Order: sequence, then C-alpha cells, then structure tokens
Amino acid sequence: LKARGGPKTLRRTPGVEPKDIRVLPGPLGSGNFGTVFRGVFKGDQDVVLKNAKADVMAAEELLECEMDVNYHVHANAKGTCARFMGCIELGAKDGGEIYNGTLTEGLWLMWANEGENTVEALMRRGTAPLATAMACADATELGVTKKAMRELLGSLARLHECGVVHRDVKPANLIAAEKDGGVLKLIDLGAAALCLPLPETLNYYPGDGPADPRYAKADELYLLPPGSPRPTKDNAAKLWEAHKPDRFDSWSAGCVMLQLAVVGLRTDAGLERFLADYKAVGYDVNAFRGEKSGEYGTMDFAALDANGGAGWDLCQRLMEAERDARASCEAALSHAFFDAAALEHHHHHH
Amino acid sequence: LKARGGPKTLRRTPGVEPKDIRVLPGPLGSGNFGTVFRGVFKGDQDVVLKNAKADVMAAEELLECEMDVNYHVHANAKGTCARFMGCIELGAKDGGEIYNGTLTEGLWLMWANEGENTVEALMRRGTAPLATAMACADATELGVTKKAMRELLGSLARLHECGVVHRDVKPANLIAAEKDGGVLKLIDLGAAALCLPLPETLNYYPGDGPADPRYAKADELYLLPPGSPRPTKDNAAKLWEAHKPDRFDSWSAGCVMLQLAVVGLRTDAGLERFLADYKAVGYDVNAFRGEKSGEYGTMDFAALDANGGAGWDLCQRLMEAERDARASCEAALSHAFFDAAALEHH
Ligand SMILES: [Mg+2]
Ligand SMILES: [Mg+2]
Ligand SMILES: [Mg+2]
Ligand SMILES: [Mg+2]
Repeated sequence: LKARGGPKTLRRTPGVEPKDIRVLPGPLGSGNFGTVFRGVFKGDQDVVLKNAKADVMAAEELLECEMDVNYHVHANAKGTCARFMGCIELGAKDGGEIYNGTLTEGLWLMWANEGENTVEALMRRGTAPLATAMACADATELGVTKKAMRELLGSLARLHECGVVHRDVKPANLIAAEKDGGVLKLIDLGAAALCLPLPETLNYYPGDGPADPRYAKADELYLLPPGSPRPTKDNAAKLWEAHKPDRFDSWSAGCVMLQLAVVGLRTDAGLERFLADYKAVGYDVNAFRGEKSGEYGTMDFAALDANGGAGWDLCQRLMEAERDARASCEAALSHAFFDAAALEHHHHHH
Repeated sequence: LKARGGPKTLRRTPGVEPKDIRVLPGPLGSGNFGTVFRGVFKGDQDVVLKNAKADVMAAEELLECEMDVNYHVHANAKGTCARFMGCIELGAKDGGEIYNGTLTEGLWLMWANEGENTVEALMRRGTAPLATAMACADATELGVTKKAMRELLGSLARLHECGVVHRDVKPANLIAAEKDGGVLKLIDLGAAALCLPLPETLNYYPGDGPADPRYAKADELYLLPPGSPRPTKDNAAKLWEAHKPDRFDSWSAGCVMLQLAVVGLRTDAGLERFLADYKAVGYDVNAFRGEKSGEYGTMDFAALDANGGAGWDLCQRLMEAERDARASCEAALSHAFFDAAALEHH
C-alpha cells in the first residue's frame, strides 16, 4: 500500500493575510536568531516583520517563544512595547521572495512600526532631536532623563508585574512613539522570559543566557544563577523572590539612565569606560564621584548632580552590585529624581 | 597618588595599515558574533572584512579564535578557504564609522573577496548560472555535483589532515572563485575547531555547540559527545580516532551533495523534507528509494541514479547514522562517483 499524506497546517492571525503584506528588502537588523524587516500592511500601515534565521540552531523555537511572550504582553501590558499584530506562517508553494516583496516560507511575526527612530540613534544625534521626538518640554539632559526614565521604569514595572523580564533593555530597544505623544516603547522581546507559571514559564532557565555585554553586569549574564533549581510551577514564586531576575532589567535601566543623563556616556566606549571605573571602586557611585569623576573632564555630570545628586542616587539604586540591594523598577519610580520642583510651573498656572 | 596610564597594544599585519582600507556599508550578513563587510584594500584589491558584534557575549573572544584558526589554515591548507590577509586592530580615538568608509574600534579580520556569488545563491538561480560560475563544462546536475563535490571533499580532507573541522559546511559558505578557474572555496571558520595541539586545541570541547540545523544531524550537534574527556595535548589523537569529529563535516558535505544533485532539494523546505524522510527510514538511502522516493514526484533524482546509483551510494557513505560507519572526506574522494569516463573516443 501507499501512505496517504494529508494537508499542511499553517498558523495565522484573523484579519492578517499574506497577500496584504509587502516586505521591504533590507534588514532593520539581524539579532541573534532572527531578521527584522520593514513592511507595509494593507497598502497604508507601516509595520515591522520578523522571521527566524535559517542558519541558527533552534531559531524557530526562539521565535515561537518570542511569539508567546508577545501574546502575553499584548494581553497584560498594552503600551509597554511595540504593538503586536500577530503572526503569519507561509508554506513552501505559497512562500515568496524578499526581493519580490513577498513573505518567504516559514513563521513571521508582525508589529506596528512605532517610529523610524531609536533612542540610541536620537541620543547620538543629540539631546535636542531626542527631546523633540519624545515631546519633552525640558530639552536638557536632565529633562529627557526624567521623562524617559519615568516611562521606561513604569513599563518595566508593568512587565515585571505580569512575570516578564525583558532581558535586552537598552537605548537601541526603545522608540519614542510619535503616534502616542512621543512616549517611549520597548521593542524586542526575543530574549524575554516569562518567569511565572502563567501557565508555564518561557525562556527561563538557570545559568547564563544571551545578554548584551554593554547592558549587563559582567558577572550577572543570567536571570537565575547556576546554583538555582530549574524553574517549575511549584518553585517559580520562590525563585522570583530569591534570585530577583527582574533586577537584570534594573541594571540595564541604570545603563540607559547614565547614557541619557551624560552626553559623553552615549558612545559604547564612554559607557564602557564609566562602568569599568564603577566596578573598580566597588560599584559605589560616591566613590566614583570622589575618586574618578575628576578624570572625566570632557563630560558634564550636571543631570546626575542636580537636586542634591538625586540622579546619582537613583543610578546607585538601579546599579547596586548585589541583587538583594538593587531597586526594583517599581520602587525606582518613587525616587526623588522624579519629584516636581517646589512650585514647578507656577508662572503659568491658573 | 594616582595609578599611571600606559600604552595600548594593537595587533597589526605587516603591510596593512589603517589608511589602506576603505569599508563599504552593508553586511554580507551578520552571523552569530560578527559582521562581514565588503572593502577595498590599497585602492584596487577587493576584500571582505569582519568585526565583532558589540551586542553579543564574548564576541571579541570568538573572533580571536576565528583569527587563530585562519592563521592555521593559511599556513597549512592554502586554497581550501578564502585567502586570509591578516588583521587590523583599531583603538577608540583612531577608529571611524562604517557609513563613512572607515574601520571602527576593535579587531578586524581581512580576506580576499573570492567572488560575489555563493553556491547557495547560484544553485537557487539554477544549474546553468552555477555551472558557468564553476567553469563546469558538464552543465547538468550530475556535472556540477561531480566537480563541486571533488573540490569540497578535497578541501575538507586537507583541513582535516591539519586538524581543522570546519563545522559550518553548506552552500552558503562556498564561493565559486572565478579568478581561480571557478574552483570552490570555503568561507567562515567562525565555528571551526583546531582538534590537534598545535600548540593547543581551539574551540574544541565536549557537547553541543553552534550548528546550522539544516546541515547538522539533529542528534549530533557536537564535535565531541557530551560524555567525552575535555581535550588535552595528550589525549587529542585518541579523541580524534574515537569520536571522529571530522565526520561532522562529512554529514554536511552529504547535504551539499543532495542539493547540488537534485534541484527540488535546493530550498530549505525541500532538503528538510528529504532529511525527515531519510531519518524516518533509518538513515538508509536504499530504503528511501524504495519506500519514499515515489512521494517526490515533482523532483528528478537522475544525477544520484546515474552509473549504478553511484551518487546515492556516495551520499549514503557521507550520511551514515553512525560516525564509525560514516566515510571520511578523504575516503569519499576515492569513490566511483568521481571516476573518469572510460573509453572516450577523443
Ligand atoms: Mg526555514
Ligand atoms: Mg513547520
Ligand atoms: Mg535583542
Ligand atoms: Mg557560520
């Protein structure tokens, strides 16, 4: 006899058909396991599209996890990240060619294009174009830091509240969303972990994972330390409290704050020099100021100095060496750094 | 008292200075830890240039190991891979911007640009442009497969003889080098291992590592199995014989042969379908032909069928389930598939 065979099964999102998507050649970047492209949906909606790299082991499983975490975030933390528009899976005969503007065979994810800009690119162009894109009235390092950090820390707090650790917080993964008033949104949940069993943990394991070394403390490249049990449904809440994987995002948010606050730390080399000196004085911001800051004459720490050194203090909170001492992103939101000045805005108030 | 500063040390190749190199924008594809660009050396030499990704863990260390393996290959296996032109390392003040045509801070490796093609791109355009780029007179699936596989297996044999396992053999990592008669050259020693102590092994350890899932047996993503001793200068020869890490490249070379021989296997989905059926019939090419090949009505296996099924038999040897049964690339190169025609009547 002969085997009968059968249909193919393809994953789809209601209302999203491959025929309605045009893909533009030119990766908006390859990351570790996937490739992002710009595209146009239904002729007039700017979107971003991601598929797996064919050459990377388990890239399909990593893209599936990114998909699952995006559905979780869409359900539980709307507005924290680029708006998720679902998936499109294309088969072999119906799969197209990027150069023809058509989606190729395999699984695709789609998001709204929240803006042409990243915070990395804007901050390097200058504080002025960054402030304009953020609709930030106080167009100073202090002003943009206060606004951006309040938005970033509030979004991280909402992600953490629903069990998600982003894992790749950095200026390149923020967009000032022009169509939502300039507010910052995160992109790229490709390394994110779902750390509570809601209903199962996702991408969450003991030991080192992918980490951008620029935005991760050199000896904490993990969410759960090697010593840790494997996460299961029964222990997840205990591990959360004991190992504080959310504090990985706190350290990265402190890096973002340093770069927003200090023009000279916006290059990779500037942040790298600062963090080496920070480590060398025992991750002690006051020791940095007392011992090292005098070496940084090309830079201007005014934003961190302002108001009794509030910004230095918040950086210290987000960047404590020990996770057990390091602020949660929710706690960090209450910091004096975010206070209104006495009588702020008096001169035009009713 | 303040700690004193001191010099920065930079790596340099004799004859290669910063002024000599212009980079062009556009990755010939970022890989797992680095980015490759086109460039121009000394005004008129086309080169390719690779640096470490700033966002990847250990990227500079991975690039350093790729550099070491490139020097080993350059000394011991000339012609197997894109010609290695050394390195250039830039510091922070003295580095530029890619968009401005200047190398940025860090270590860079440099190779000759062996050609604008890859075998993956050519084979998907068709057998005809592939055969033209290869200067292959017999412009058929059987003709290109014979010429490409003789060149690939001969280069892999020479790499293995000097202790190097490439670990990323596939059509996308082969170039038909027009300036050298169209001969195939390998690129991308980024995951290669040096498996002999010369003076030490490099990128060689027990357990899984980076692999392209299309070109690695799904349950053999390692060079040394998870249970193996860590390699040392004293056990490396015993481990080579016991675990046959070079047979990783043999399997990948079998996958290359299937794609060159059978047009329908040139897409990712086509080769994936074949391999899933090959596994389902116990990695047995004769069982695939009897039980499965009827399902592949849109494909033409004539190149593998030709001459008593010589191509099928060579694929079977390169793609045995067990490493201890799987041919070495040197042994494969002696196969009847490669024999000259008898009695040609010139
Ligand atoms: Mg695929
Ligand atoms: Mg599938
Ligand atoms: Mg990322
Ligand atoms: Mg590779």
